[PDB]
Amino acid sequence: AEKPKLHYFNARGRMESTRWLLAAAGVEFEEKFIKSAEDLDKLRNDGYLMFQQVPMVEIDGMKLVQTRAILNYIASKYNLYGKDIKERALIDMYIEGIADLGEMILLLPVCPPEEKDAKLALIKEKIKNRYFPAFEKVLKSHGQDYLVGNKLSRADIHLVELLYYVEELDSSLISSFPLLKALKTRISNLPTVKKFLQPGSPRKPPMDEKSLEEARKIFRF
Repeated sequence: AEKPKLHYFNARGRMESTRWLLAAAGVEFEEKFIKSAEDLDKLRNDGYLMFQQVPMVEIDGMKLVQTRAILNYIASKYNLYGKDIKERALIDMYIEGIADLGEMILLLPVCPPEEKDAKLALIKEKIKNRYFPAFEKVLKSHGQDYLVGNKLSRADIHLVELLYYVEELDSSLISSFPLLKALKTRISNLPTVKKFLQPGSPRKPPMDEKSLEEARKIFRF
């Protein structure tokens, strides 16, 4: 069948959570990297970006845009979205909290230099007092290896991905959350995830200053 094709910059950005989910699901995919404003213009002018933005993923005959639409489809297609409407409600609640926190961290590099320190301190405060306690509480409530249904779901993948980003920010933030640490280890040892974390996979590195200032001028943000 058609192999999914991921259109995005050669960077983490708003495509990385899709790379994680597909890799975790054991699904082969291809990437088509946007290297210039001309590359992006061609996708727009040819009509393949509904809202003139990437990410865009070609899958099952669709040219899907909007990260949440892409992830929702992939999760359902590969049975990572729970078994019933109520499990999806828990999954959605969990992963939307993850996306809120992930959004903050995703946009810190583009923070005005004078608002940087305050923004970072707020992110760390919410991690220690709001989000990490919330997910530790879920894991402690049922004591099982997975967030929902005693079965791997997108929620485990999205959360562990975020845990790696929180580690990059500050290794100490997770220190008082032993169940989150255990989740990170177990999920990282799943064969598909273990391979994705090893070198040479589609997993992308953190944005460096040299690469940011480059695409910053090339793509007008």
